Amino acid sequence: SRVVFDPSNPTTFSVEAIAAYTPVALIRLLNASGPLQPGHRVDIADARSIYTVGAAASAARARANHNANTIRRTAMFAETDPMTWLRPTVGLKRTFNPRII
Amino acid sequence: SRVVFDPSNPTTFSVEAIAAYTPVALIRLLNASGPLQPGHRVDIADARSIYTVGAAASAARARANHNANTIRRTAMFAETDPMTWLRPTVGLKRTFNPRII
Amino acid sequence: HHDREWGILSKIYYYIVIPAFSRGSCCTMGVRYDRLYPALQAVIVPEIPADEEAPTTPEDPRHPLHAHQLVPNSLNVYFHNAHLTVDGDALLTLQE
Repeated sequence: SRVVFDPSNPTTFSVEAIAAYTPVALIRLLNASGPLQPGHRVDIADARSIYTVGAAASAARARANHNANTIRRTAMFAETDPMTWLRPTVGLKRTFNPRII
Repeated sequence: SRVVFDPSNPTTFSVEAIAAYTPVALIRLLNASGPLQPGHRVDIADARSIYTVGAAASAARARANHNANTIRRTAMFAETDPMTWLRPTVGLKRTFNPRII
Repeated sequence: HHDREWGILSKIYYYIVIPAFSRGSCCTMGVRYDRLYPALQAVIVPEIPADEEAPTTPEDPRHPLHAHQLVPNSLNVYFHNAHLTVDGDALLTLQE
């Protein structure tokens, strides 16, 4: 379901499963305003937070799906050197190709 | 002889036997140390020195094993003998990709 | 061997424009050899078969340390950060 009239049920699993193209098209066709009266949409901050967390979840799912052909991400710094008295550990600066080939 | 609690057993015995990459990864993944009271945690300089000696020995052994294309070596200084009335072969040192040997 | 001419030349080279250009940046530097020795002491490299050509740039997919055996570690990330023509024969000379 991709109807803003009753978005109580299609909030997380519906967004994670289907792509963001349909909600993007719905938002584009519905300008920059939406009816906050129908459904469980109190004010606009809650709706904005729901939309942002749904977009973040969809992006994370897409990244996880596409990670099969890519390499796992790494942090800018290591912060994994408990042996400070023995020797320090330098950071990581990824400059190689993110793709396999 | 691979207990991370005491930094004296995995110093050279577990490093010079095989490639040091696996012990290094195990040490990195097994934190640094635990209870330092029941053990020989004093005088860490000797432990560091013996660990570095073992690492150097393992690296030298690996280099000798992998140096199948470079076994003949000579000196660089000339006129080391009274019988230097002729000019020997000049050639070149190990400053090229291994193609012939 | 001959004289203090080497020291005289060194002091002349270090006392012409170097203090003027480093008035605000000259300071003593410490030596943490006891702490930095184990970081570079452990150096390993897979065997490279002969009758081949050594890679020029460290970006080809055929590099043994880039295809599937990179791993973070400490020496590996250090080499990734400062791998300016340090592999191959340079790595062999460093190991020697």
